[PDB]
Amino acid sequence: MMTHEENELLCRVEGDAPMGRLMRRHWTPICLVEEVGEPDGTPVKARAFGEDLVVFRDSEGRVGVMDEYCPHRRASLVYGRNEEGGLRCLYHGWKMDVDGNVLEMASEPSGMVDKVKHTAYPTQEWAGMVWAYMGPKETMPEFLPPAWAPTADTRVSIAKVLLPCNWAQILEGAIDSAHSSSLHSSDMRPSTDKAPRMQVQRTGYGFRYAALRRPLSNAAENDYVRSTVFVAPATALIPPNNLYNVANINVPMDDTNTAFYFIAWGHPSQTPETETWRKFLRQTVGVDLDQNYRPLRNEANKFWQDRNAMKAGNFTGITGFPNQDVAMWLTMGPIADRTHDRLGASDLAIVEFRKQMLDAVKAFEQGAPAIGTGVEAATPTVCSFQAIVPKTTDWRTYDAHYVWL
Amino acid sequence: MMTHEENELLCRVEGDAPMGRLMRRHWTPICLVEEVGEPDGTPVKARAFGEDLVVFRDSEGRVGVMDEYCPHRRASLVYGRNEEGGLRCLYHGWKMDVDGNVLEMASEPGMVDKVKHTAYPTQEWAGMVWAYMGPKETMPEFLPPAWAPTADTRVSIAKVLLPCNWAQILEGAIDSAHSSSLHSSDMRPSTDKAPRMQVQRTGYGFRYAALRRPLSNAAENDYVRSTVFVAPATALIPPNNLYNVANINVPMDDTNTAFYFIAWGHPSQTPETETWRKFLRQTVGVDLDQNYRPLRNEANKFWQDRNAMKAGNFTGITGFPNQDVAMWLTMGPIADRTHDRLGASDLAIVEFRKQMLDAVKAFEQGAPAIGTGVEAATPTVCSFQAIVPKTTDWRTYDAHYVWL
Amino acid sequence: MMTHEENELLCRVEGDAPMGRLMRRHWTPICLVEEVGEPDGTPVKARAFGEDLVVFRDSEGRVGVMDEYCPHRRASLVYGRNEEGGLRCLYHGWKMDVDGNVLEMASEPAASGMVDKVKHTAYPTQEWAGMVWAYMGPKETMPEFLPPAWAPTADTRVSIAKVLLPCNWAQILEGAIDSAHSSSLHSSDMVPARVDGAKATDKTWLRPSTDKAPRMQVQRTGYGFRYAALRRPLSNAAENDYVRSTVFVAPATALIPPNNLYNVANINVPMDDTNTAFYFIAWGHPSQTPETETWRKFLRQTVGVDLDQNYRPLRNEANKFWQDRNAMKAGNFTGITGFPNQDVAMWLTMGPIADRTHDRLGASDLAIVEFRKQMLDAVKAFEQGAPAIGTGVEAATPTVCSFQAIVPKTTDWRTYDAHYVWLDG
Amino acid sequence: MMTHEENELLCRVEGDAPMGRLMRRHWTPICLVEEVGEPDGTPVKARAFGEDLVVFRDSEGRVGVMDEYCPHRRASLVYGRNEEGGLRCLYHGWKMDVDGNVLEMASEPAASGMVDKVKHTAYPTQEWAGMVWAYMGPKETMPEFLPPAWAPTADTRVSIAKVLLPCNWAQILEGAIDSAHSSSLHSSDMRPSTDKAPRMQVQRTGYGFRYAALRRPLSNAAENDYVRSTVFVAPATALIPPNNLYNVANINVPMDDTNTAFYFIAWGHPSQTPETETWRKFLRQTVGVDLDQNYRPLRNEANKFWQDRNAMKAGNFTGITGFPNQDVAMWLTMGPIADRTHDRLGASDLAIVEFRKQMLDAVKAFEQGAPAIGTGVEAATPTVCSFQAIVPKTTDWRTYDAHYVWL
Ligand SMILES: O=C(O)c1ccc(C(=O)O)cc1
Ligand code: FES
Ligand code: FES
Ligand code: FES
Ligand code: FES
Ligand SMILES: [Fe+2]
Ligand SMILES: [Fe+2]
Ligand SMILES: [Fe+2]
Ligand SMILES: [Fe+2]
Repeated sequence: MMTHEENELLCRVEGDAPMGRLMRRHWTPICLVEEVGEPDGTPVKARAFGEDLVVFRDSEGRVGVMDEYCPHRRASLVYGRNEEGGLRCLYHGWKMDVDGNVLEMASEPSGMVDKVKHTAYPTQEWAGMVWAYMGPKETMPEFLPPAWAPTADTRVSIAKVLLPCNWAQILEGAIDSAHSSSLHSSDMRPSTDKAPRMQVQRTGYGFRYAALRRPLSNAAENDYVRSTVFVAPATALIPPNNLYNVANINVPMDDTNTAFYFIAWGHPSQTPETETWRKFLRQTVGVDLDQNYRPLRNEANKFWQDRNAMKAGNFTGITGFPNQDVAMWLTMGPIADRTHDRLGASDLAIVEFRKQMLDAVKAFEQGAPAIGTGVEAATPTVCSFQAIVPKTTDWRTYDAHYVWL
Repeated sequence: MMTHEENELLCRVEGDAPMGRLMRRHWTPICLVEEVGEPDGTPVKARAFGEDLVVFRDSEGRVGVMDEYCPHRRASLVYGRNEEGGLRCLYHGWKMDVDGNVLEMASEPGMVDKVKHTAYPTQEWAGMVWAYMGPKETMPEFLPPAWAPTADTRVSIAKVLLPCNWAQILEGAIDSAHSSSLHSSDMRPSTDKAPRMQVQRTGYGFRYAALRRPLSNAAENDYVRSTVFVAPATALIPPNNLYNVANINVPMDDTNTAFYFIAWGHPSQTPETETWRKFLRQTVGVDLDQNYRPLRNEANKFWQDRNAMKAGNFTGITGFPNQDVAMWLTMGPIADRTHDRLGASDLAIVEFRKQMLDAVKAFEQGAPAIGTGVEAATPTVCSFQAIVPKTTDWRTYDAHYVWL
Repeated sequence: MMTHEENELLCRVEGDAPMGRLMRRHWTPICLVEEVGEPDGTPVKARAFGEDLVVFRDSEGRVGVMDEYCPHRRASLVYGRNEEGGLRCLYHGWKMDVDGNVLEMASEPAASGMVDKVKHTAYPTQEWAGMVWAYMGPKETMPEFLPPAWAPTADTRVSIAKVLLPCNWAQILEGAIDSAHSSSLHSSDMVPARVDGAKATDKTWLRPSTDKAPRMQVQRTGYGFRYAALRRPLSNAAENDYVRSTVFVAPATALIPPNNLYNVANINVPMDDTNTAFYFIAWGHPSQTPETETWRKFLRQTVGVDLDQNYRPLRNEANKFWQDRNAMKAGNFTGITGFPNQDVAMWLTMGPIADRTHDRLGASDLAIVEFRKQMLDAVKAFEQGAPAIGTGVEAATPTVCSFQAIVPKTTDWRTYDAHYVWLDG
Repeated sequence: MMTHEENELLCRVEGDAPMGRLMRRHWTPICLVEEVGEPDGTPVKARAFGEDLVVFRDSEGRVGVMDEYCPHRRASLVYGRNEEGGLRCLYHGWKMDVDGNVLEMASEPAASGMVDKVKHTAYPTQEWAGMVWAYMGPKETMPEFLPPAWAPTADTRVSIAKVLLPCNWAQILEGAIDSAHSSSLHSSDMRPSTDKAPRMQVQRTGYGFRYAALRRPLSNAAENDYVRSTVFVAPATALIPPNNLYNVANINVPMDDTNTAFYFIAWGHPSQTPETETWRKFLRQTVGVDLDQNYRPLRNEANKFWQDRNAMKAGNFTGITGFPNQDVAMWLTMGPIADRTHDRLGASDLAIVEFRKQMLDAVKAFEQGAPAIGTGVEAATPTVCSFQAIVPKTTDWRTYDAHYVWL
């Protein structure tokens, strides 16, 4: 059981909310590189921890991420002119650089120019995404390759969808092996075991766990191990396939919205391209998603669930495996009332995720280094994996690296 | 630097909100005359200071302005039948006249005489239906507004129902700095984009100048553009060589506003309604919907053309008012002035800020609300623009409104 | 100078039109292998040479291509039930197989020989290079299915963009044998640089020249012709020529100059006199060639954004192919997006069948004039017993191929010994 | 086998076509009563045999049917003012009455004798079982209007579904007189049998032909057959084997060479026969869901008649909903005039062959001065009906004494 209290604590990220402050202790993806386009390109809107952000790429190709509302009278910078090494607001011609310095003010003589600085965040570009450090400046750590993007020879293919529900349930969905055998029946293996035994192993960055199913052959002394990795506060590394690995990173746009990024990543000639990935997942922009990466599926059209399809044997009658997830997640409401839950042994990873985060948030709201920073970070040596193993090797012992070649 | 409380005091108008009661002391435009139509024409729904209203023209051709909801069981009168000197509710057949007197009650037999429905005194003028919405015994006699001398003048109005609070919209009216950037590609013999700002308080608001350096002779000359603020939310805008310009805003509620943009002057030099609308791109059925709501909106980024912008045009948006609309709206439903960062160009905005708070505070504690009485403006108050010698004061400049 | 006759002859394929009969001597791409889907999958409608076709994959996973209309009372088969080794009509239960045998008639007392006497027009089908092919010539004129010049064998990635263009085939192909246009029409797409090839990243194809007026040369051959466009390069055009060799494989295949990583082809299949299946292909090594979806997004021939369910283009004359007039003021040359979409806007506005009578060609057009002579010759010879052009021992194969290079002026482009871009080659 | 010539003759009805002249000898449904509305009600466009038509009910409530273009300068009368006992053209105010008399010309000093001088093409009309009928053949060949075989008298409920179909009339009737199809196409809708292969018989009459479909009954198959009897009343009526509670009827009127108005009727005792709206919902031929304002269907070739491919994989045979639409799909996809020349028929089409032969003869006969099939002494009467029962093979089905389902 959790309390309406702890639900609030684990879930809210807007404003003062602890989990928010804690989260901003990490680098965050603000948006996709493909959105910001060429030098001097169209400014893009984005949103993290309930703060509206412009992202533009100035003429020097530097990417800037700032408070959307211009420092003068609070008009939007998204309508601005990106040229000549700066974003210039439409109303009264103030022009900020990616750093947030105001280079000019077409309407003003004195020296207000030097002495006004606009909320701008240090940015970093990696693995097809635009990252920003959204917590206190002199706490920003240097940028390390995240677990699912070792270095820049790796192919990283991103699906992005802006989902209208709180982040926590979207992740709870990722560390739940039981469900692929149920939701993803008709989509997703050497085993037909529907009830996996679950084992956890706490770590410095989050945790590891295993789904132990009875394999199709020699269920006698063999186990089929599928092992997911939760990297706090909002990453999951999903059990890989024959050829590439799969990761989920979720960025809370606010209390009830979350940017959801589902990644394929491996050796470039074993890994799908971006546009292939999305077609598979049915998150293709303009067929599946609007121009903002908002799903055309929703409660109204019952996520295009096809009832005939279902009677024909197709399990969910919803096409694209994440869309199937979406259907479930979003019907749990804005913020899922964990208060009303009725968990079983299958939700072991889930109960770890709540315990761990509730832990690392109160701790943090009290002066502990926030879970997963400093000496402790996960790196590209931690990774999910799936194999068949003897019942007599520990799965934690298994010496797996991320799939490649 | 303003407090949150002041912004709330300056800005709110629904219910008892002081700025509300203050405004209701002036005559207020409720809607356009075009909307009301012929005698016995279709009822119009309109909204002022967070109160819903019917407007209908009866058989005699009297226009009324009443509470939208029937005095029986609060059904919408907008659905009623406007005929034979009354508006009759569909439901039970009660029939009010423009004055709010209940003439009949189809479904009942001395009640018909002793029930009044809220109606306000009304006046047509300059193509608008005006009402008085303050206490009945405070109603002035209707004087011409400073932008409609008498109705041999041509008054061509664009209306747009903007979904944001009233004040930020006027704030944009009194801001001569903005057109030097925003209306970069629409707007004058100068390119001084940073003009010295001068102000002069009055009994009815303020006059103010914007002192640009002219294309030639900015040794002993200033190009001066002067703008007049009539409280509570009216602004006389520097005219051009042919006709003058005015903006009056009526708060619909705390987060919405009727925005009337007016060209005015002599009928042979002032453009016609539809020409105006087409110019400012505020045409019903292309730029706006049947209720004068803009089809442009944040969802569609006001139809900004990003290529147009790479091709020289500053804003990418078409129709100088919509480029205004973009800014006003993006600041949010009520602009949080708390978080502002004003400069020398915003001197005019500050004056309004400061004057109106004085006025509302003064009024709240029982002063006559600013603009009433002896203190009124009338047609001789006006904006102007000319090249003025540096050795003359502009407050001195003796200018009347463009005509012939 | 061409004549109303010669045009009609060159262009029409419906009916007993010879250019039709000639064409049917080749294997024809009927539709995309992706359209037919799974065994017992929904049946696809298609159209070649003025004939309606059902294509389906049976329960054994065989692909049949047949006449669309049911042998019985001519109802559409595309509505029928594909199951248990056949396609069955909804009306009277007749069930054909991939071959054209009516294996059942549910209405008809099977106590008579009605079922074995009825044969329904089908064609021998083949699957290859991501496409379903059929032989729509006379039955025992059918050659063993040879690897096409742009799909060597099956270790090769082949990414296809399909677009059903609503004009005649011949203008579309004329488009592919025309190096001059790319320097005018595809100004803002094939942007000149200090390179040697034309990489991209959905960035741009490059090209080491800015010469818009290339010297043209031709070489007739058994299967059609090759030609070269000779551009002065940016650097040392003294004794160097940037060669770009396009190959025409008759009747309607264009081998287009490769870039750095992969090769480019075009194959057009006339649906009828005034419409044309246009397939535009990237092909080469699996790890250097774009995946299907990636290709389409670059070309803006994505189904459900650029094209509709049936691979028909959403851009048309009405919407002026989405011509962004602003973009044109701001620099982008055509103001239309996805470079084959630029081609289309032209080909289309020349009308259902270009009236080649009123043309006014230059030395830019030398390659097109070459296609016009050849095809009119080969069709005339064919109408008089001559083995249809590019069949038998005379066919192209995977050793014919386009190429680009800077070559010294004192080598003959015909002499250059090139192979299709692979990984090293 | 049939010939391009004959097909033409069977099918075309516009202009001078012989099948046109023959058809114009019978009373014709022009459109539903439900359309012409109250007196002074909005004028209705309609189209029979390639002639455009205005229908309107005047102040007295008489229903006129006229040529659509105003007699003056040929503007549409469908835009006209229907009041004060006349339809008045909007242009120059010429006003006609149902009978095609011009009562005034609002811009002419009509005080003399070129206001009566002008009649306007207008046909005699009758209201009956939900339908405005007109006789559009030559004046003096009009037979006094006898009750058709599916509406015995106006104490019957007659529930109609109308559908404007974009193909020639003939393939739409062929569809009605073809029992072979109900046990294949309508397999998941449509009986004490599972037999799909039934021995047909045909008997010609003066009005058309009767025939019997014979299925072996699910039980006692040795000396009993389940008889389904359909009656073709020419030119394009079909009486279709009834059910337990009501009878069925198809009449098709050619709008022209490549379109038909398809009227499909439920009829019987008022308390055993569906209401209009029920029928339409059952057949999915409801105006405003399935059909547009003009009874034109929203399912078409472009949207594959809403064929649900999954539903089919699920085992519902056609994956099209409402059994008439299963039919439409087939008929249309054959194309505007089925080229009967590429037909390859079998035993199951025995009836359709009868239809072909009869009509081809009856029109060559008509063209050479014989009476038009099933007119005068020859006509069908409400004594003619479709029937189905289980009968011994030792009664002649032709002889069976069945009457129309009622109670
Ligand atoms: O038909 C086409 O789309 C096409 C033809 C030629 C070339 C070229 O030679 O670069 C490119 C594209
Ligand atoms: S508000 Fe952005 S410059 Fe004035
Ligand atoms: S509420 Fe309007 S009369 Fe009853
Ligand atoms: S037409 Fe296909 S079986 Fe009757
Ligand atoms: S055409 Fe009808 S009256 Fe002139
Ligand atoms: Fe999932
Ligand atoms: Fe403005
Ligand atoms: Fe091209
Ligand atoms: Fe049927």
